[PDB]
Amino acid sequence: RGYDVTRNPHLNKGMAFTLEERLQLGIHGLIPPCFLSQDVQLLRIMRYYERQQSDLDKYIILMTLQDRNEKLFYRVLTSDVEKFMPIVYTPTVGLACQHYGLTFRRPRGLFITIHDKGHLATMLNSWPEDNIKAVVVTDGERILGLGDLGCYGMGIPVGKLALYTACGGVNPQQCLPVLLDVGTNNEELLRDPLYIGLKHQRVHGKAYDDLLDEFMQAVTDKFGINCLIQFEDFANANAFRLLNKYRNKYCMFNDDIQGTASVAVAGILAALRITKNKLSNHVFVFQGAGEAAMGIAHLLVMALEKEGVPKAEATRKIWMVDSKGLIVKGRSHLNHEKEMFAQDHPEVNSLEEVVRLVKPTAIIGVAAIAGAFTEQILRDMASFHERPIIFALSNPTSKAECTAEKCYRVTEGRGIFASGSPFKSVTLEDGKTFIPGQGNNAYVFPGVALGVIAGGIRHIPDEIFLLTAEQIAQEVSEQHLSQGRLYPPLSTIRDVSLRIAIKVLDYAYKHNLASYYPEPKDKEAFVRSLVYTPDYDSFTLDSYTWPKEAMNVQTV
Amino acid sequence: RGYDVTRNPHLNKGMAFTLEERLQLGIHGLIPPCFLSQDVQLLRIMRYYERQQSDLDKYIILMTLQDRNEKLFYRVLTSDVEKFMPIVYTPTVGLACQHYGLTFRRPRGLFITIHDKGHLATMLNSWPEDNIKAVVVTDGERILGLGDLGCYGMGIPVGKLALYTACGGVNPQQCLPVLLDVGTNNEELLRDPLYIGLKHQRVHGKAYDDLLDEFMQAVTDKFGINCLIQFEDFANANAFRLLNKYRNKYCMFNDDIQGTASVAVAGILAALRITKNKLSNHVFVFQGAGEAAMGIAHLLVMALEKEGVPKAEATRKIWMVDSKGLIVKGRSHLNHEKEMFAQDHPEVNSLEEVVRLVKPTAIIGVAAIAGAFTEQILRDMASFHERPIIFALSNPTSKAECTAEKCYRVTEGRGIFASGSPFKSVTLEDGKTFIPGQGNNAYVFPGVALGVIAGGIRHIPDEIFLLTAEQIAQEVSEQHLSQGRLYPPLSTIRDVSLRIAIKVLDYAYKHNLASYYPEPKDKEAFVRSLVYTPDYDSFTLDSYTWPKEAMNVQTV
Amino acid sequence: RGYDVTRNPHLNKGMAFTLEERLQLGIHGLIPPCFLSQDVQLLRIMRYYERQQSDLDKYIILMTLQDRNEKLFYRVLTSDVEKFMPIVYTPTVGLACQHYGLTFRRPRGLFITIHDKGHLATMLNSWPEDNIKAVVVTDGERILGLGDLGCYGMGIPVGKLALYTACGGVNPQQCLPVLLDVGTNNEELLRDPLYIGLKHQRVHGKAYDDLLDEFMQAVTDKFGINCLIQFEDFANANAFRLLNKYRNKYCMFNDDIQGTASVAVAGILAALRITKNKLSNHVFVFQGAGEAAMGIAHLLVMALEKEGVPKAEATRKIWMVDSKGLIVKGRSHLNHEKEMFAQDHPEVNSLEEVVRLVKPTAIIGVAAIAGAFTEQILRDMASFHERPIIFALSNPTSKAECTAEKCYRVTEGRGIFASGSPFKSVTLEDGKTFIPGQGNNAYVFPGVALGVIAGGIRHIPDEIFLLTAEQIAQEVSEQHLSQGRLYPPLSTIRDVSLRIAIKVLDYAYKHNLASYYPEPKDKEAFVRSLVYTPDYDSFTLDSYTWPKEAMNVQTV
Ligand SMILES: NC(=O)c1ccc[n+]([C@@H]2O[C@H](COP(=O)([O-])OP(=O)(O)OC[C@H]3O[C@@H](n4cnc5c(N)ncnc54)[C@H](OP(=O)(O)O)[C@@H]3O)[C@@H](O)[C@H]2O)c1
Ligand SMILES: NC(=O)c1ccc[n+]([C@@H]2O[C@H](COP(=O)([O-])OP(=O)(O)OC[C@H]3O[C@@H](n4cnc5c(N)ncnc54)[C@H](OP(=O)(O)O)[C@@H]3O)[C@@H](O)[C@H]2O)c1
Ligand SMILES: NC(=O)c1ccc[n+]([C@@H]2O[C@H](COP(=O)([O-])OP(=O)(O)OC[C@H]3O[C@@H](n4cnc5c(N)ncnc54)[C@H](OP(=O)(O)O)[C@@H]3O)[C@@H](O)[C@H]2O)c1
Repeated sequence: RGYDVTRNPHLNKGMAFTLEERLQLGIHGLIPPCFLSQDVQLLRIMRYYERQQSDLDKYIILMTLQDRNEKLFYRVLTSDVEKFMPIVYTPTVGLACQHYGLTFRRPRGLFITIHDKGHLATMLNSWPEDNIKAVVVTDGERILGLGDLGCYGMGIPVGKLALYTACGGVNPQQCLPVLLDVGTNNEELLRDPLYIGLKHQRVHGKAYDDLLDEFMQAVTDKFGINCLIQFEDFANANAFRLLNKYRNKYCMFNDDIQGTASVAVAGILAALRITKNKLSNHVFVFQGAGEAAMGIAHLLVMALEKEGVPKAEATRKIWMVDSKGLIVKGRSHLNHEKEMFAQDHPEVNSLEEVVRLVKPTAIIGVAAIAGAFTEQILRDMASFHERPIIFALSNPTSKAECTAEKCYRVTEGRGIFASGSPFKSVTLEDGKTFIPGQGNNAYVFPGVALGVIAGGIRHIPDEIFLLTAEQIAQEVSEQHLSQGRLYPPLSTIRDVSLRIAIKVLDYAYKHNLASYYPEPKDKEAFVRSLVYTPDYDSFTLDSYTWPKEAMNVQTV
Repeated sequence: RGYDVTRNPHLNKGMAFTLEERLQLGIHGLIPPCFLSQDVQLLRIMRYYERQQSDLDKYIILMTLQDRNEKLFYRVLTSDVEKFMPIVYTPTVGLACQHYGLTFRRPRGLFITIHDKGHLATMLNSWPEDNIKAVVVTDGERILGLGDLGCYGMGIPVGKLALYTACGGVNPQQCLPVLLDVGTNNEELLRDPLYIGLKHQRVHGKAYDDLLDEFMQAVTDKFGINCLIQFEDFANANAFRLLNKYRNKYCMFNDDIQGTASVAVAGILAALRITKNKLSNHVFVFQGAGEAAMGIAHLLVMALEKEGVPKAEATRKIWMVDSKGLIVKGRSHLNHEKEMFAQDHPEVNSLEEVVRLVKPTAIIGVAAIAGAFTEQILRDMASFHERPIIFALSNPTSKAECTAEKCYRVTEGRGIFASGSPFKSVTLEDGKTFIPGQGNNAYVFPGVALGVIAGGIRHIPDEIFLLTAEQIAQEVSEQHLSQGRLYPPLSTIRDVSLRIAIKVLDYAYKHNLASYYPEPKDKEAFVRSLVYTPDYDSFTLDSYTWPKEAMNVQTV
Repeated sequence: RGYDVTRNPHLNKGMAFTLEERLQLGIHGLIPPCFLSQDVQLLRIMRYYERQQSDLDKYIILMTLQDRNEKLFYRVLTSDVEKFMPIVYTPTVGLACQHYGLTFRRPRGLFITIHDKGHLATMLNSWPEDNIKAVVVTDGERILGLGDLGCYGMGIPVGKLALYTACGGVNPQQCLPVLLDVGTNNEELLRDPLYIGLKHQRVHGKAYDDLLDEFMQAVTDKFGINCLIQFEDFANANAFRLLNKYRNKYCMFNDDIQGTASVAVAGILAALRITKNKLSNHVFVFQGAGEAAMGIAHLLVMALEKEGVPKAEATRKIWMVDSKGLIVKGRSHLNHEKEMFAQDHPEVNSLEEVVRLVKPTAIIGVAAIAGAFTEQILRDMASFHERPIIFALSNPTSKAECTAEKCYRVTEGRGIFASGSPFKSVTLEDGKTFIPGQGNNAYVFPGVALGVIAGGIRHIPDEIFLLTAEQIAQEVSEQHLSQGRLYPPLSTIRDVSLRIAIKVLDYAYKHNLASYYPEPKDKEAFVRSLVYTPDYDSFTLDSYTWPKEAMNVQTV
């Protein structure tokens, strides 16, 4: 291999190459003469990492470490995943993508543009690894609420793929981050000279659709029909349209639509363990008719049907509010997606009145509208139903409809709170401590992706996401439930991911969805054999010896 | 690529590289300055080929051409497959393996020994290609009736794999010929200084079984559970034992046992189109209780059961003779394999008396006993039943129980003759011309392997071989049947193979055997897209161009 | 390295790779499981080699062996160089080039055409090895008296380069055979469909000259000014013109012009040890005014001047005959090259009269005119001077002006005979046995090239060829001289080459011609360290170990 094995981040072990490995690889002298363990390398990386002030500097450190030594990169991540998930992925990856071209030093991933239509097979051949299982493609049109970042959005798939491996166990060498650059509508990037992008307006219409059709066709031609393809950060229209288009053709799933739904429903089912009742006797108010809200409502209707509730009566438990009030009889703008959860009721001005009108047991806020949950709302909630459920899922801590402390005070410490952004612990009256859980999509897609890749699941129906939500809800301990924590601690997410994979494996084998033929009897060991570990592999050559009568050199 | 693309027989096009391809590959100057077509290269190879006298020289020419330019090699083969099948495979490959080490110049295939137990994964990693679909492993213990040739037997898988691609359409780059060298019992090779082998007696018992277990495990670990593994030229005991062992664990099949059966039953079903009756009203006498005879009898019993005949009454139509006479009540040596077709009858001395005793409609000779079919036998055959069936399947033309002319004379030109060795046309009384067909295993395994590889069929049950026999029997034209030709002409075998593949594909999709998930609606086009053609691929790089406003170099 | 180290003839050891080497190279399994010595491989090659009938088959065997295992190829050659020099080089290489495209299977060397002018640097980059010392370029215009063979002539440089390594010690990996294809005038090849060539008439004039200028410029740009460039088998006009053009610009030499001269003068100086006199008292008659004759005459004039003879009186000892008679006062066609050795004498009809007119002590026949040396001539020679010298140097044994037996009879066993073609021993009257030596160019260019490459000699003046002739003449033993053997036996040529190299090294260091700076004190050991040996190198990796306190893995 030689000098090339040190420029390969999947093979490069740095100073952890033993002397024997350096001699056998032809890289002796290229490494300093110290032989470290991954622990000492981790200590060096940590000492250099803590010496930064801004989170962008830490992100840059981690990304350079990923380009240098991937096993050490994932050792850093899995070292304390709860502290490195905010850096490698949201929210830090957002400000990273905002200033991508500024700090952009090494290109990561695969950039496929609209002007490449017809030649995507070759561009996929540009990628070094040819055994690819997962593909996180992104469009750049709607990133982390920052909006259209265009080709700057490459940090989002890359970052997300880290969570595939750090959180789940997906072998990072089988993961390919793609960015489909169809232009950008961000005028700030159309004039930015540092914009590493395409610098014209978005190509939309049939050209964009043909580009994505060919992308799916080419990805599955080169890597197989079992290649899991996750769509990430597409526009609402495009997100749902392409989800319904390639839902049943490829192993495609969209985590903004389905991972959000799965984690929200997991939180709701976990709160059911606190309320001590059935999902049937809950009525849900949504504070948005959005991409996340529709997904959460659809998976919630599915969870209600699974409990033995007809489709119409289950839908009649979901009330939504979209910038105008409750979605009602042909009100002013309801497209066919809001028509489904439309209630047959007089029109309501705002959320704060429809909470009183239809007293809900569980309110869910997905609008990125800060302060939408008033003191009035939470007070009347705790008055109507004992132990109400509040889900301020808005991603930016600023945009949260309600904070932990506000909800816990106004509900007199009697409301199950959960959020999308981390609110730390809350102490109140009479020493009631609450640890408001953080509904993180990382609870869903790592284990789901691990199970799909393990079993070669051909398609991801909504039932997989529902049983994933059920498994996540079962992951929470009784002790944690006593503290209002609706989700398992992220320090265990790896195990959680495993326990999801096995489960989504069983389902796929009982519904004839898996393609891995010799169906493993012990699916846990099967999935564990595929969980990528940051531990270093040995690069030494096995030198065995034949008996010294079959290996003798003939001198006749 | 450079100089390395001319030492790769799969990529090397010789002087057929265009000037543009040579400039783009970095090999300009390494090729003489003439630009040929594959036709002119074929003419050169043919002019050099016809200038040899012994068939071993032609075999050496073809094998060197395979090591040089594989697409030209298969162009030579598919140019006239009926004249190059005897050279690349039996019978010429037999005398080639007999004098292998003598003319041995370039090692072909993969040599895995008994002393490599535990390290077969690395030896499989030695093979350049990593996308392997077919694996023809051989043992060397029983080659072409020449007996134990040991490691000299590597010509048999290699040669056979050529028929996978020349006869069928299997991409030769996905084929791996293996030789399991466990030693040899041929004392002639234990002292031959030119023996490229292991030079001790055969390792047998549990060591050999563990070696083969690990071989199957390692082949399917590296290349997948869908890797078709054909066992070839094993000892009778080992052949049947390993066939029944890995029958349902891997995509294994043994062509000496199952391809022989399939082609013999195909001949019988084709002769049914001449006799104009059903298989039920036929009684079969076998002239051997052997590896081929048992297989033919089992597939024939299956074909009878398919026509609506119980298992016992179907078995009661098969009479066998093994060196002692008819297999009867506990006669002297009947192991459990001959017990199945044992008839409850008084013991018979020889075949020539049991033909008179049980007058058969169809006699099959598989004993390599020359002249076993006497004038007496064929005469009384043509007397008992009008239009009898004679199958002198013994492989060496010398060992044939009966010749074409003898059978056609004694049966007064009224007997369907078929043989395993080529007997050319026969003219007789009253201008009756007969073209005695040659039952060749190449009718079976190329199309079966093509369909298995196309559909990723997990296992090969006997029903695939039976429907293959049926398809082969349907391949024969009415005109050819008027001439006593029981098998389709080999000049069409490629198409025949295709028509088998599609068929063995349909079956595999209606019995949930195929693993290729997006089941093709048009299976013919699907299989045709995988049929390897000798035509040269273009090595030029596709150079497209973005619109001249997205590809402009920024000079700010 | 893997599978690629077995397709590289310089690295491929065949079955001589030990088990450890196969495991360390990643080629275990690709080789049969026998471990041979180069002796056993030599035995296999010899057993397969002796089973051919025509010399062309043996040439093809050796050339395939060269393409497979180069160290075994040169082991075969140096095994008995006297029996493989006729096969790899003249005369067999001539009939090989005549039927090149017929048996052409693997392209060898570098084909540079006239239509490549401007891009020869890239074509030189096509060659795998980048450390090239020797370059035998050929034109194809005059090959071995067969005439214009065009691009078929590639066997001549390749073959000749074998003699660089088998006879001398030149590392074959540093040798590059080139063919400059400027077309061909052979109408037989312009219509031959198997002609691997350019198929138009020769490009001549300034285009050809610019092509060769750029060839020299590009070869020395890529490989250095020290790259020895031997011109071989050019047309007489082109041969001499380009020799005088690039004589002092590059390390160029032409062996048809200068190697012929060196070996002929070596024979003459050796015969001086039999005549027991000085070169000054010899008068020489040449039977040709040709490319070889002019060179021999010029080097002979130089040898006479070295003995203390003025230029004019030395030239006045050379008499030549060219198809018209003695070259005399402005006779009919004398170009400026024949003007030099023109004698001021009445015109003579034929050679047989000018031998009587000017009675010579030494006659040299270079005209390819069979029988030019009559019984009359040799008789009057032995009558005029006691112990005369006859040099029937014509290359084809058919074209020899005189045979060994004829000369030895007519001279009553008193004439030093030497020829260019092998005449075996001669017994005569009174048991006088003579071993007529064969003046072979292989006595000259291997050792000269070895010394030039060793010392990096910048230019090859005629003095190097003269001292080479002197060393060759000193190589002959007194015992061999008693038998009329003028040249050392070829079984010692390797040592001879060494003894020439060292000598041509000393000269180059005492005339400031060598470029190897740290001038070796022991030049013999220096040249021996560069003599390529067919012995196999070890491919194992050296695995040393640091003290077990500097190599311990830090776990802090
Ligand atoms: N796991 C997680 O924690 C997670 C995951 C994903 C998203 N989220 C959060 O959830 C939110 C979902 O947004 P999205 O991008 O999926 O959907 P979106 O496309 O942003 O749609 C937002 C919806 O909210 C409605 N809305 C806007 N202003 C409102 C107001 N003042 N009162 C009531 N409703 C209002 C809008 O209705 P109109 O149709 O009238 O505009 C719109 O349909 C995001 O802001 C994100 O922060 C959390
Ligand atoms: N496609 C084809 O055309 C094709 C394919 C494969 C094979 N073949 C031919 O068919 C033959 C099958 O041989 P195999 O290797 O498969 O089986 P095998 O192991 O050679 O067994 C041969 C059987 O014939 C019996 N036998 C021996 N001598 C006999 C005699 N004088 N009279 C009657 N029976 C006798 C033996 O019975 P015991 O048990 O008493 O020894 C033995 O069981 C081969 O010789 C081959 O030439 C043709
Ligand atoms: N080491 C060796 O043993 C060695 C090496 C090289 C060559 N040779 C032999 O030496 C010969 C040299 O030929 P070359 O190619 O170097 O020169 P060339 O170009 O073949 O010239 C041959 C010369 O011989 C003259 N000639 C032709 N016919 C004649 C006749 N009937 N009587 C007298 N002279 C005649 C011609 O003179 P015009 O000018 O009047 O035509 C011509 O100049 C070759 O044939 C070759 O066989 C031997």
